[PDB]
Amino acid sequence: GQKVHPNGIRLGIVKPWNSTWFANTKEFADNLDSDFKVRQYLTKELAKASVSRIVIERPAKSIRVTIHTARPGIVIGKKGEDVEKLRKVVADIAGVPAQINIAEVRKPELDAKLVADSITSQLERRVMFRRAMKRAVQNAMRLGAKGIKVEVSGRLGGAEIARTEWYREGRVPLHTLRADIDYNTSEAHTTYGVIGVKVWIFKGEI
Amino acid sequence: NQYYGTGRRKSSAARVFIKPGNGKIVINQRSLEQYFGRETARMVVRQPLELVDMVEKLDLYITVKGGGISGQAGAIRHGITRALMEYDESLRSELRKAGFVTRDARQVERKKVGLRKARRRPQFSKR
Amino acid sequence: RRRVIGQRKILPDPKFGSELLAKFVNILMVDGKKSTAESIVYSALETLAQRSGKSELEAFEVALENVRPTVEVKSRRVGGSTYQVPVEVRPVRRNALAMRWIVEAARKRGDKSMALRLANELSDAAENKGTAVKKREDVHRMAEANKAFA
Amino acid sequence: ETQSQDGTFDKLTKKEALMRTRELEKLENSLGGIKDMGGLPDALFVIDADHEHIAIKEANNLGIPVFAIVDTNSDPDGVDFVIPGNDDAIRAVTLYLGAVAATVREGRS
Amino acid sequence: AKQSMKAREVKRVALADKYFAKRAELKAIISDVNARWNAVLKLQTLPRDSSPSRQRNRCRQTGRPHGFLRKFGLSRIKVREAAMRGEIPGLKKASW
Amino acid sequence: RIRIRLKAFDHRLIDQATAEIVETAKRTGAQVRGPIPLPTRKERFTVLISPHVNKDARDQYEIRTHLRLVDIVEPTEKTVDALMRLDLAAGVDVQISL
RNA sequence: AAAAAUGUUCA
RNA sequence: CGAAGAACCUUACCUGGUCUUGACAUCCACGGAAGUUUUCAGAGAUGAGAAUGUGCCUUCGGGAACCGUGAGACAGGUGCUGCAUGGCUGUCGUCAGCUCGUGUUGUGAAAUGUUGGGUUAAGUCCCGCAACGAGCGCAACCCUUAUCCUUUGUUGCCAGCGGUCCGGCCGGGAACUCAAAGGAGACUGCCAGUGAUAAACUGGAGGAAGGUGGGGAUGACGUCAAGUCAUCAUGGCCCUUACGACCAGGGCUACACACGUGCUACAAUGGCGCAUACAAAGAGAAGCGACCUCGCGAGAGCAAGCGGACCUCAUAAAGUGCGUCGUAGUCCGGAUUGGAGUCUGCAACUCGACUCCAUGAAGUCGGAAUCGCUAGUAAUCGUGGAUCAGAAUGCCACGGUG
Repeated sequence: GQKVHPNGIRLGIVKPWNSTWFANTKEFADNLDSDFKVRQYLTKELAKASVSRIVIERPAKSIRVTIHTARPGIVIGKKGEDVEKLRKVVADIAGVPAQINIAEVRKPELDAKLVADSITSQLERRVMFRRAMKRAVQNAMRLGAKGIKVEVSGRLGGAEIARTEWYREGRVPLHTLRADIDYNTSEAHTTYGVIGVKVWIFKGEI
Repeated sequence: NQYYGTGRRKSSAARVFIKPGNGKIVINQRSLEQYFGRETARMVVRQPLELVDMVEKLDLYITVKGGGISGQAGAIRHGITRALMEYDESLRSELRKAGFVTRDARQVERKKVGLRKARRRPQFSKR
Repeated sequence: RRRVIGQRKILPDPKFGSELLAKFVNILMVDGKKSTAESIVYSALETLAQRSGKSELEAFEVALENVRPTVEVKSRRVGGSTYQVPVEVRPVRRNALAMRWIVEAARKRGDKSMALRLANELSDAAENKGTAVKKREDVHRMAEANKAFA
Repeated sequence: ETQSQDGTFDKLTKKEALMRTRELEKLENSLGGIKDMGGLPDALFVIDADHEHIAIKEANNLGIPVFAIVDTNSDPDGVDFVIPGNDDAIRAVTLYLGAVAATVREGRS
Repeated sequence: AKQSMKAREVKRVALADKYFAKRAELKAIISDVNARWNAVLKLQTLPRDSSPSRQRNRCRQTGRPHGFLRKFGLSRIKVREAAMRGEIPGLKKASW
Repeated sequence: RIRIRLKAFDHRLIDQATAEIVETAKRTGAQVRGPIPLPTRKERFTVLISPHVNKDARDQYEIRTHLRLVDIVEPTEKTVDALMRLDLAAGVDVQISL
């Protein structure tokens, strides 16, 4: 198809960037790379957690790190006992000063990476696909939504006669670029090949 | 100076200070045919001036910059009668309907990826 | 189509006061450019002026509005039978077409310069050396003698 | 009904303000009395079988009692009263009007 | 990928400015276009070692030369990937 | 005198949260300069959107990187305390002169 | 209301 | 076209040198600070050496980094399946379509809606109707450009003011153009007529701009087992002293043909010689490199300036006025080749670019046939950028004329 990156649209209206910090052509490359390294380890060790956004401010080229969680469990009952360890990795990779700031999403499971990673994990334990997605679609509407639309891949069982699981639900426009829509990507993995996971949730307006 | 005019037409914008004095066109210490070579251009911008007859009775300085050759003269033509809608507001109608405070919007359009020009695309054959 | 489509109006030649003269520079347009075109216009104009102290403008006008095009063949439905309909040309478009042709005719007369062409060429008014006489013998030959209808 | 009053049902362009005005004025043209209800009446006198024939089918599938009169070319059916008559006359139609108004809230008085 | 093809590429850059570049660049007048003196000349053609003219800039996540951008230090797709997701400040679609 | 170069991406940033240093500087210094523009040093790219062939589709990029620089000029050299140590801002090139 | 065929096997 | 640059190197291909828990990963044990400068032979990979350094902490054992060796579990594979696939992209198609829920009709498949009468650029809006409601799409909502207002004035500006090395060269003024943040505006909104009094349409005005204003960006539910395992990701399959790995040379720039996509001319509406006119937008500290000196020249030296509305790249070209040549394959055109040079690189023989001179072609505007383009479009004339050590008649972008 001919497609357009969905949250790639609403940059500057209400959607931020993840590398916002001024810089020059020499270090543009370098600092970009530098962030993403540390992100890889992060998400995997914070897959005991449902994570929600990550952004960098470089306030003095001494980083910031404003990782988001949706569980507050990261910082309660391992209050810094945890977080230190993460900051430690930060220091290890980034040879400039290393500091960490943790934010919270009170939304538990709905919108952005939260329905992303959630629905992936289910496929990867081979929870009933048909019924699985259906429960995750009533859920997000319980907690309220103006409509959510997941789309996953077909070719179940490795073969194809047409049985691709689709989902639209609710109302999910994309004409108005000021009625603001969430989107994340994530991918499941199966022992017959990768399945796409793409979540398009309609909460928002400016 | 006692009447000013903008007029920005074909990417050239031209200052106009219409001064008290006498018919003459002084533009960058010269004339038209002196700030440029042979011109068709010179006649065209005198067209509003004979339209009801002026420039025998006031003096003007013009400082056009950038854009075209015709584009410069575009700017001259535009700003003089954006300073002669304010010298006369009776010919307000007779300048907008005579298309001299009308901005030309036929401006050069940009190139695209996969196209040679603004609309041009490759030829195909096989013989 | 469903709209009559034209475009912006060109300006009349400003140092002889004549739209026809300006539309004939356009005909001669060389490099995409009116400039190097206007030279030769004016060069051959003078040639004509010398031989013709009176207007040398009525040797364009007569020649080309003697020639009155009328022929093509189309078809339309009428009463439930289509018929092969011959169609007349409207008197305005006759004009519009005709002015061009004579000046189109240059750059093939195998001269050195467009002086010697357009000069000797244009001067004639009904005894043309231009395409105007050469289309006469086809337009009226055809029409109403091998054309079954208006 | 109460939105009507407010200036935010007639805000911005005419391609909104009078679009909302039209879409409501022609949505209580004849359906103004049907929004006063929330449910289903006990009775439903129709005059037709030429444009209320959907009533004489569907609401006798719900079993809601239809009383009725002829169109003079069809006999209404599904029904449980029907009358010989016409759908036009002032000794027919206009005459029956006044048994609506004086027998219905006048049934237990 | 091709881990192996990459591995190579890396080490060229160490020697590039540690046993070449100011070791080699030591030519001065008498060995360039200013002047000539065959002594010095032929004994600084004698080492070749590593060279940055035998080094491509490379993508640091592919190491192909095709469709390279200095500007981000990465290839075609390894720009576009990031950029679509809205990670990078102020890059936007053309729309003027 | 002093050159103050504010060079940042967004207009929501070169114009917003940048007034906090114009403020504090009035008292310590003796003048302010308002936010003077500059011809904006900008980019635009093209990256081939396909992973293989199809040059009919390439993603065409733009990127204004705005320049209103402000550029407070001070013969007063007592400005510096409340100017620079006190106040802070990131996402914006902060540059000072004599 | 302006002539005109032909399509190896297999989802 | 993938490939915005194939000398070697890259680069997968080839020929050769060379190796097999490995070139690349983790973990365990052994030895040893890491390293430093150097010798010989080899094409190099390397192999075999000579001296030199004795770091970081210690709880003195121990570690921390790292180097060599040992050993496997393992590792490696741009290898094969794009009909095992994700992701991406193209495609019809920027087409106005596409449905759904509820009710109803029909035994059902399905239908309705979504059809009809008008209308819209549009399943656009109105009227009507066993259809009633809702969702995706279309345009809308995002951008940008056409005026004018607001502010802010340095590296930018020069009205009006004086000075002037006469040069915005100086102060000076922020008016102005410009800059660039925030606005004003357009809404068939008004005016007439037309139209089912309906929706709506056509003219009119005013304006910078009317009736989807002009230019972007947006590809529906989907189809093409479309392309892409070699961008990347990956299911299975396969190779395992190797389909693995490391190095040197050669190839990817043959050629006996055929075709695609380009560039350049054939000329006076031009060519050449002179002088001369006006642009816009980008580039940039191993960076751009003025200047001034030499070099006919390419360019080399010498060296300032700028972190670039400062300085450098930087010098627009058609155009213009004059000089000429006369329609000749020439004064057109420029291939081919000879000889001499510049530069990037260790180094340019295959297969790097530029200049000087000499040699001076084919081609005399192109058949049958065939293609694009509706306006600042076609046309034409330059210009800059990327890529890039170093390779544009290529790609990308910008304005002039038209």
